[PDB]
Amino acid sequence: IESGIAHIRSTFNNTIVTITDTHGNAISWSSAGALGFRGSRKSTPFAAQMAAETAAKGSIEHGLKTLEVTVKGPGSGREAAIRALQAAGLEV
Amino acid sequence: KEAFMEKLLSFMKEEAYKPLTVQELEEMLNITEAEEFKELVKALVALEEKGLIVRTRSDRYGIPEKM
Repeated sequence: IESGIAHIRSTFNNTIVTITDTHGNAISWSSAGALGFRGSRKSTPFAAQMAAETAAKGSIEHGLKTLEVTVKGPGSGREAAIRALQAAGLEV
Repeated sequence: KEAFMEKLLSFMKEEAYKPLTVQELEEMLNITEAEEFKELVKALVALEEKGLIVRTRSDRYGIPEKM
C-alpha cells in the first residue's frame, strides 16, 4: 500500500511512531524506547527523529510513498519526527 | 549483537575515521534494511552507555581518545 498515516505520540517520557494505512491498520512502528534509548534520552527530539526513521524504513519495505501525519501529546519530538519522515523519503 | 558492536568500534578506531551522525554511519556501513538500522541504533546506545563512543552536541559519534 502507498498512502498511509504516521501517528506520532510525543509524550514527555517517550516518542512512539506508528505508521498505518488509511484504514488505521498498523504497517510498522518504532519508539525512542524501542531504539534502546532510556530515561532523558527517550524524551529528546533526536530520539523522536531516530524513532521516525525506524518506523519509516519499516513502512518503505511495505511500499509507502505518501504520509498523512497526526501528532499527539506535548513532547518535543513532533518537529524532529516529522522532518525525519520527509528525510526518510516519504512525502508529508 | 557483540560481533556487530565490535565491527562498528573497529570501523570508528580506523585512523581515517571522522565523527559521523547516525545517517552518515548508515550510509558508510551500507545499511539498507530496517532491521540492520535497528541493530546500529541499539549498538550505538550500548557503546555510548559503556563509554566506548561519545555523541557530540551535533549528534555525531566519535571515539573518546581521539576527542
